[PDB]
Amino acid sequence: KTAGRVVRITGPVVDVEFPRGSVPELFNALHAEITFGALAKTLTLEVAQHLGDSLVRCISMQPTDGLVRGVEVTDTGASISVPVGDGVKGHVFNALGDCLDDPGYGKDFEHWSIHRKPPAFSDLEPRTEMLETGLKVVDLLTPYVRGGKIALFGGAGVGKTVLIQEMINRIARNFGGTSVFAGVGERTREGNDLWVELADANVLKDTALVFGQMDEPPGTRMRVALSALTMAEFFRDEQGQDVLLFIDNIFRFTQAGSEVSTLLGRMPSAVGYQPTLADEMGELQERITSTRGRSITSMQAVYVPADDYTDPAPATTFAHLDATTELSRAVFSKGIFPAVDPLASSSTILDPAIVGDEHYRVAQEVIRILQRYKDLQDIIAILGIDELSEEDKQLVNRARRIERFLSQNMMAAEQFTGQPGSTVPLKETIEAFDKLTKGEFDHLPEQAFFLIGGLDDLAKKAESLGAKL
Amino acid sequence: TAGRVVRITGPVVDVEFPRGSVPELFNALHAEITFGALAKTLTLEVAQHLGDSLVRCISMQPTDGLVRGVEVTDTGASISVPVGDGVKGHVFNALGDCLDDPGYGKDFEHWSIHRKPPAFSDLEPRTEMLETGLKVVDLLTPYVRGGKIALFGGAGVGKTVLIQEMINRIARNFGGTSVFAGVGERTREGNDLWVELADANVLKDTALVFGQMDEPPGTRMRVALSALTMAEFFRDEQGQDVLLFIDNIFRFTQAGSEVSTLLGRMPSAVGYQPTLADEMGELQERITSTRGRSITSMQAVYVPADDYTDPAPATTFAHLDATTELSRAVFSKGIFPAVDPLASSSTILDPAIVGDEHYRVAQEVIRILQRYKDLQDIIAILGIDELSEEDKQLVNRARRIERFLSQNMMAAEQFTGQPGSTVPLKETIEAFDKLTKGEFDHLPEQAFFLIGGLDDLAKKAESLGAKL
Amino acid sequence: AQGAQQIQLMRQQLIRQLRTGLGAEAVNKAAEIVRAHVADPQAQSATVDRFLSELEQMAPSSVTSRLRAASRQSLAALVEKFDSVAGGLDADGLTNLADELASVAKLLLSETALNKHLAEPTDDSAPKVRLLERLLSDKVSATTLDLLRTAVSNRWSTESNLIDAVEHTARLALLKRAEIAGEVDEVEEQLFRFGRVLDAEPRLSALLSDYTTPAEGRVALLDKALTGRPGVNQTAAALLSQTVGLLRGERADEAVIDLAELAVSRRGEVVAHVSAAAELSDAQRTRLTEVLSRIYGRPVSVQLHVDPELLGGLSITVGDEVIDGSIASRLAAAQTGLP
Amino acid sequence: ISAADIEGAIEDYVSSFSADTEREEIGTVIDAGDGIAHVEGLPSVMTQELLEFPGGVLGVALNLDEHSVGAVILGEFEKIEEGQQVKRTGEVLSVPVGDAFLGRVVNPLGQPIDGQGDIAAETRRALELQAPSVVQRQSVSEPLQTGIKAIDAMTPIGRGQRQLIIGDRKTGKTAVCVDTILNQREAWLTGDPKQQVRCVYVAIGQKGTTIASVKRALEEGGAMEYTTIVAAPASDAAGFKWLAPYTGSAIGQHWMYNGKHVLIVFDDLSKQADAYRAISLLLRRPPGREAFPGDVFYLHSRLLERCAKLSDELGGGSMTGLPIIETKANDISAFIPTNVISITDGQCFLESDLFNQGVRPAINVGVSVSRVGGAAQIKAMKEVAGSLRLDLSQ
Amino acid sequence: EVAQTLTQADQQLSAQGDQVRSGLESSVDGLSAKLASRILGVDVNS
Ligand SMILES: Nc1ncnc2c1ncn2[C@@H]1O[C@H](COP(=O)(O)OP(=O)(O)OP(=O)(O)O)[C@@H](O)[C@H]1O
Ligand SMILES: Nc1ncnc2c1ncn2[C@@H]1O[C@H](COP(=O)(O)OP(=O)(O)OP(=O)(O)O)[C@@H](O)[C@H]1O
Ligand SMILES: Nc1ncnc2c1ncn2[C@@H]1O[C@H](COP(=O)(O)OP(=O)(O)O)[C@@H](O)[C@H]1O
Ligand SMILES: [Mg+2]
Ligand SMILES: [Mg+2]
Ligand SMILES: [Mg+2]
Repeated sequence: KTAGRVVRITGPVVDVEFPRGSVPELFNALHAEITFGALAKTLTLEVAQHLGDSLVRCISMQPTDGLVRGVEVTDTGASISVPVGDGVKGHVFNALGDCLDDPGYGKDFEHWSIHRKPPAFSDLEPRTEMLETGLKVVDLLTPYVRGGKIALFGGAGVGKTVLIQEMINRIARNFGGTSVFAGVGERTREGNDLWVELADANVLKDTALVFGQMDEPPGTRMRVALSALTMAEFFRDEQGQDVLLFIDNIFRFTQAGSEVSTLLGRMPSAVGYQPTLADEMGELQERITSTRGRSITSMQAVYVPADDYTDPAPATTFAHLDATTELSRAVFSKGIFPAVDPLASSSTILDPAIVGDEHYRVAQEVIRILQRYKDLQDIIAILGIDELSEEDKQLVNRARRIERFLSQNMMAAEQFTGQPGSTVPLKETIEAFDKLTKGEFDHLPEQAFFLIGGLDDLAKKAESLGAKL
Repeated sequence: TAGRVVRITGPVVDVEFPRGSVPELFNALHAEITFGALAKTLTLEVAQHLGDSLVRCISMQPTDGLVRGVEVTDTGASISVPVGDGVKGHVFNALGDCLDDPGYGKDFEHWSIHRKPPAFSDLEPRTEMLETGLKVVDLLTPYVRGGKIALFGGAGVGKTVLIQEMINRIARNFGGTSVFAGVGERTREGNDLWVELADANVLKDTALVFGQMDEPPGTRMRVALSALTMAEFFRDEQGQDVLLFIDNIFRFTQAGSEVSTLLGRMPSAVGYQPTLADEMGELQERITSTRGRSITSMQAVYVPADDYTDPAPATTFAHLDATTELSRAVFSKGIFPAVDPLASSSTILDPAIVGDEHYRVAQEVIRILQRYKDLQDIIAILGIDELSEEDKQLVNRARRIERFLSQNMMAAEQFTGQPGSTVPLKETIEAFDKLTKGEFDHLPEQAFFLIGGLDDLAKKAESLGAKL
Repeated sequence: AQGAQQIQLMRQQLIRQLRTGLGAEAVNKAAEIVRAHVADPQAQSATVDRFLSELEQMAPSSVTSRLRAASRQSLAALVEKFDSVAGGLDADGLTNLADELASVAKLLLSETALNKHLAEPTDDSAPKVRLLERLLSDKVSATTLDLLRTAVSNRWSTESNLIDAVEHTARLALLKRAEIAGEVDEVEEQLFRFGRVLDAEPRLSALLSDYTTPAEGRVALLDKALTGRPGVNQTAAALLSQTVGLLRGERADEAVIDLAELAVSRRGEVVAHVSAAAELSDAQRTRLTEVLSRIYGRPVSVQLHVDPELLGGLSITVGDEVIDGSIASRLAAAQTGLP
Repeated sequence: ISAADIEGAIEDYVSSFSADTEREEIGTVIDAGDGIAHVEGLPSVMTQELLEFPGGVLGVALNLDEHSVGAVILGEFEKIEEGQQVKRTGEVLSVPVGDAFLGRVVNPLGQPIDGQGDIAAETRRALELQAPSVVQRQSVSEPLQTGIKAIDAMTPIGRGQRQLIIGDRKTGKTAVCVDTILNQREAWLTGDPKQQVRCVYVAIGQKGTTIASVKRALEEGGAMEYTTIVAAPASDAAGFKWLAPYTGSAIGQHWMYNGKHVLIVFDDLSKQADAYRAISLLLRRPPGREAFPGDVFYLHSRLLERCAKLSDELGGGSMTGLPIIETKANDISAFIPTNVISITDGQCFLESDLFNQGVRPAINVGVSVSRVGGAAQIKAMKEVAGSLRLDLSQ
Repeated sequence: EVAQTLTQADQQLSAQGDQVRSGLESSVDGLSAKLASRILGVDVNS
C-alpha cells in the first residue's frame, strides 16, 4: 500500500519510514496503533522533519508507551484539525478536538486545520481603545487595550491564575461576544474548577474551553494553544464576533517546544532552549491579533521560571504584547494583591494622546514617587526612614500609602479571604491617586489603604482604624 | 598540481591537492571568484593539514560567490608584504596592497609576515622613562622608551583618543619611523587618522596598515602580523628607532576565536580558542626592542564588557612593561583621561629609575586614592560628617587629587572645544606633592577639573573666586 | 495634502484591482485555449518540432563521480587494464571472470579485515601482491588474479572503494560479453525497463534493498518476481542478480539506474531522460538525438517518460542539467509573470 | 480612471511575455525542516547564492560541502519536501533598489507587503558589497538633527555616523528613532538633495501591529513620503529576520552612492542576532558564548560599517545608522550589547530608572557618548554645548 | 471636510471603475487568444 512503518521511538518523538513518493508533508497527521492492553490507543503523530531516505520525524500527541517498531503508520493526508462553529461554545475539548464533557460531540462540525498563516500585514491595524477593568492598578498604570494583547507575567504562585479569573469575571461576564479559554500545561484541577465556575456563572454557554494540561506529552502541550487559537480565529474571521481569548500558560507552550526540540535532536540554544524559540513564539503570537473590523482581546498568563525575568521565554514573549502586567515576588510578599510591580509593568496606550492629560499626569506622578521609593530602599534597608531628609521622608510615607492603595480586594479573591471584591471607576481612580500624590491622605494610617476599592472604602476603613477622612 | 575547493563554510575553505603537492602550513593560496558583482581573487592561508591531501585554509577576503571545485593555486610562500623606506607615507591592507596608490610597492622587497621572535640572548630589559606631558601617565604609569605600553579599557572609554594623543605627543617629534596598525577597528577612525597625520605632516614618516572590523576574520588575524613585519624590517634592517601603534590588539584574538570552532577546535573557557595564550605570545614576543634596536610599542587593548578578568586581557597583561587601565567608573564620573590610578602600573615606577621624589609622591597619591575608595561607600550611606577629621581631610585631598589627574587633552578638543595642555614632569611631581600635603585644600575641587599645570589651576581658581 | 494623497492612492488602487482582474481573466482564458489547442496530436507534434528547432538554435554545453581523485584515478587504471586484458577473452571466459570477480568481492565484503589490510595505500605493492597470491592464487583464474593484483597495487581512498572497483570490473566483464554477443542495445533497454519497474514498485526495491538477509534468498526473490521471465535478457538478468547480491545499503532501484548508466557509458554515450506529453515520432527521435549530441558533444541515448501534464514540448534532464521546454512551464510562467 | 491605460498595460505585458527556454542546473532536496534544507547536486552553485525551490520559495546556500548544500529557506518552508527540485539563480543574494521604494513597506527580499502593487526597481544590488575603504570616505562633518536636545547637545549625530540606541524594553528607543526620522521633514521639504535625508526603518522580529503603528506615526507626520520600511515581523522565518538589516542597508546604499543622504534604523539588532543564532544552530554550526555563532560580531560589524560618509570623489553621499539594542535587566555587559557597543560611533544609553524619574528621554549622560563630537554640530551648538555632557556627568 | 471629500471620491471612483470594467469585459477574449499565441509559439486563431 502506501503506509509507513515506525523505525525509531525516542519518547514522544517517532521516526517513520514511508515508500518513496508517499512521504507525508510537514505537519500532516499520521495514525499509529498501540495494541498493548492497558495502553491500547491510536497515536496521532504530527510530521515535524524530513530526514531523507523517505524518513519523517514526528511528534506524538499521546504517550508512545507500548509502541512497537515496524507497526504500520497511516497518513491522514492533512494536518491536525479541530471542530469550529457555534457548536464548540459550552463544551470542553482537548488539543485534538475531541469533546471531553460529551465524547463524540462536534465530529460532524466543520473542521479547521490548526496550522495557518497569520493575517496579512495589510489587514493589521493598531488598537488603542482602552479596556476598563475596574482594578485601580491596571486601569491607572497599565491600561488594557480592547482588541489588543495583554500579558500577566509572574513566578510560581504570585497570582497569575487568580488574576486571569478576575479578568474573566470583570470582562467576559457581561461580554456580548465569544470567549475561548486555552489551558496550556496547567493544573487539571484548575481546569475542572474553571469549568464548574463558568457553569455556575452562566458564562459557559458563551465559552469554548480547550485543555492540554501538565500530564500531557510535550506535543499536545505545544499544539493545544494552536487548537484553541483556531477556534478563536474561526470566530474572528467567519462570524465577525468580538472574541476573548484567555491563555494559561503560554510559557508552558514554550517549555513543551523546548522538550520537543531536545527530542528532535536540534542543537540547544542558550539556557537549553530550542533554537527556534523566538520563531515558534512569533508564529503563535502573530495569529493572536485583531484585524481591521475584527477584534480579539487576548490575555495570556506567562510563567517566569525561578522568578528570572531575563529567561529567554518571557524575554521573547514581551515583544508581542500591547499591555504587560508584571507580578512581583516582593509585592506578593508584602501582601499586596494583585501583586503587580507598577514600575516594571507597561501599556502602549498609557500616553496623554489616548488616556487624556490628567490620567497620564497622575500615572506619571505615581510612577515617579514609587521610583524614588525604590531608589531609597537601599538606605532604608540599613538605617530605616529617619536618616532621610524631610522631603524624602514625606515622599516615602506617600509612596508606602500609594503602594498599599494600588492593592485591591479582587472579585476572585473572595474564595480565599471571604471578602467580596470591589470595582473602582477609572475617574474615581484618577481622582483618588491625584489626591494621594498631593498628600491629601497623609494623615490616614497606612493600613487604611490596604485591600479596598475607592475613596468611600478608604473613609470607612480609616474610620474603623481611628482616623477620619 | 593545483588544488580544488571541496568545502566552503564562511571564512574557512577546505582544499584538496594532488598527493605530493600539499602546500606547507601558512602558505598563501589563490582562488578565483568569477561572479561579476563579487569578482575577486581570494587569498587563502593554509591553517591545517587535514590529511588525505586536504588542507583547511582561512580566507583573507569574503567567500561570497566562491564555487566548489574551482582551481586553487599555491604561491609557495606565506603572505608577504612590502618592506623598506617606501612604505612610509602610505596606507596598506593586511596583504600588502597599497590603498591610497594601488600598485605602489609591488616592486619593493617583500617579507613574509610569519617570523620567529628575537633570540632570548638579544633581549635587554628597557628602563628609560618616556615623558608624555600627561599628568596621570607621567606620575603613575610612566612609559618606557623602547618598552611595551598598553592602554586597557572597555568599549568607548578613551583608548583611541589616548592613542591619538600619544601619537601627537610622542610621534610628532620622533626622529625615527612610525608604524600604525589598525586591527579590526572603525574604518572612519582610520580615515580620520590618515587625514590627521597628513595635516600634522607626520604621515611621511608613518606606515599605516589597516584591517578593519568589516574585514573577514583572516584579515583581522594577519593585519597585525603585516604591520609588525614592516616594523621588524625597520628595527633589524634599517637600524632606526621605531614607534609601533596598534589599535586594537584584542581584535587579533577575537578574530582568532571567530574561526576557531570552524577549524575543528574544541572551545576553551569563555568561548575562546584553546590556543589563546600561544598565538598571543607568538605575536607579542615579536613586538619588542632588542639590544641596541628600539621599538616603543603602544597597544590599545579592548577589555570585553569591562571585565578585566576576561581571558584575553588577562593573558595580554603579562606582555607589557607599562599599562594604563581606563575605567568605566572614572569615565562616567567625567574624569578624562579616564585612567584608573589604582589599577594601572609601570615597571619603571620605582625609586631607582624615576627617583625618590617622584616615587614617593606617586605612592602617596595611590595611598590617598585607595583610602578614598575604601571610604566611598561609607560616605554614600552614612554621609561624610560621620568620618573622622583625618578621614574628612583625606577625602577632600583625594577628590582634589582625582580631579587634578584629569587633563584637557590635545586630541580631546573636538569633544570639548577646549585646547589641550602639556604638563612637564617636574611640575606634575611638584603639584601632586603639594596636593598630598594639603596645600590646595582651600580651593574648590571644580578648580582642578581638566586643567594643565599649576598656572592653569591658579587661573581657574581665580575664575571661580578662589585664590592660589 | 494628506487627504489629496489618500484620494490619489485610492485611485491607483482601483486601477490596480481592475488591471489584476483583467489580467487574471485573460491568463485563465489563455490557459483554457492552450489546453484545448494541445488536445490535437498534430499540435503536440508541432510544439515538439518547434522545441527541437529551439535546441538547434542553442549553443553547446561547456561541459563514479562520488569517487575521490585518488580512487577515481585508480579505478581508471583498473578499467583500462581490464580493457587491455579482455581482448583475448571469450564469452564463456568473460562469464567465468565476472563470476570469479563477484565471488571475490563478496569475499572481501564478508571478510572486512582482509579488505582493510588490502586497501591501505602503500608505495610498494609487492606485499599486497604476495598476500593475494598466498590467498587465492589457485582459487581463481589467471585473468582474475591479474586484475586483482592490478586493483590492489593502485591507491584507494577508502576500503569500500576496493569492493566498488571489483564490482565495477565484474559489471565491465558482463557488459563486454554482452557487446561481443551483439545485444548491447537490448541489454541497455532491459536494464532501463528494470529500473522503471523497480521505480514503479518502491516496496519491492525496499524489500530487495536489504543485506540483513542471505544474498541467495534475495537473488531467488528477484528471479521469481522480475528477472525470471520469458523475455528477460540473460546478460541483464545475471548483471542485475549479482548487483542485488552484492548490495551494501543501497536501494535496488538506484543501483539499477546506476547499472544502466554504466552500460550506456561503456559505449561512451550519456543518458538523457526526456519527458514528453505524447510519444515522439521516429524522425523526432532522431532529430532529438542529433541535437542533444551536438549540444553535449558526445552522443547520448534517449529515455522517454511520457507524461500528459507537459502539454507538449519536452523536458530534457541530463548530467544534472535540465532544459524545460514543456508548455506547462510556459503556462506557469505566464500565470506568475503578470504585473 | 482610463480603461485604455489598463488595456495598454495588459497588451504591453503580454507582448513582453517571452518565457524562452534555457539550460538550468538543478539539485534535489534530501532533507528539510525548521526553515533549513539540504540539497544534493548543484555542482556550480556559489556561496550565498539564491536558490529557487518549487512553489516560488527562495533559499540561500550557506554551507557548501562535498556532499550537499545547506540552505536557509527565506519564507514559507512548510512546502519544502524531500525529493523536490531546486534551481540555481546564478547570482548571490541581492535585492531590487530604486527611488520607488520610498513610502513602501517591503520584506527582506524587497517584495511589497503593504498590498499596494509592484515596485519599479531602478536596478538590483547585491547584499554583500563591501563597505567603502579608508580612502573612499571623508570625516563626518554634517549634523543630522534629531530634534532632541539631550541628543543634539550631548551626543550629537552626524551624517555617516552609527549611533547606537541601547536600553531595556520600554525605555524610549523606538520613540527616539521615530522622532529622528520625523525631524527630517523640513529637510525633505526643502527639495535640496544636499539637505534631504531619506529614511529606512528596518523592523526585525517586531509584532505586525507594532510595525503598523510605526507606519501610522510616520504617515501622520508626513515622514512616510521619504521613508521606506523593511519589515521582518515576528511571524517571519529566521531567514527574513537575519536578512532584513542587509536588505535595508542595500536599499540605503543605492541612494548613498548616488549623492543622497540616508538614515537607516535597525529595530533591532538583538532580534537579528537571535535569528542568525537560530539559523546557525539549525545548520548545526559550532556555537559560542550564549549559543551564538563565532561570527556573530562579524554579522553586525560588516552591516554597520556600510553606514559611511563618502568622499567627494564618490559623490559625498552618506548613510547614518541608528541600530537599536535591547538589554535585559540593564546588563550592557551581555554578549550582543558589548559586541555592538564596540562597533558603533557612540551610544545613547536609556534607563528605566531615569525614565521613571521623569528624565525623558532617559539618556544616561555619564555613559552615553558620541565619537564624532563637535564635528557633528553647528558652530552655535558647539559654542553653547561645548562641555555640557561633561558638566552633567560631574 | 477631508473625510467628506474622501467618501465622495470613493463613491465616484467605484462607479467609474465598475463601468470601465463592464466596458472592457469584451477585450479579454482577444487578450487571451493573443497571449496563447505567444505561449504556444505559433498564432492561435481561437
Ligand atoms: N487576590 C488574591 N487575594 C488573596 N490571595 C490570593 C490572591 N491572588 C492569589 N492569592 C493566593 O496565591 C495563590 C496562588 O494564586 P494563583 O494560583 O493565581 O497563582 P499563579 O501565579 O497562577 O501560580 P502558579 O505558578 O502555581 O500557576 C492563590 O491560591 C491564593 O492562595
Ligand atoms: N520622550 C518621551 N516622553 C514621554 N513618553 C515617552 C517618551 N519617549 C517614549 N515615551 C513612551 O515610552 C513608552 C516606550 O516608548 P518606545 O516604544 O519608544 O520604547 P522602546 O524602548 O522602543 O520599547 P519596546 O521595548 O516596546 O520596543 C511609549 O509609551 C512611548 O510613548
Ligand atoms: N580626553 C577626553 N575628553 C573628553 N571626552 C573624551 C576623552 N576621551 C574620550 N572621550 C569620549 O569618549 C569617547 C570614546 O573614546 P574612544 O577612545 O574613541 O573609545 P575607545 O576607548 O573605545 O577607543 C570619545 O568619542 C569621546 O567622546
Ligand atoms: Mg496558575
Ligand atoms: Mg577605539
Ligand atoms: Mg521599540
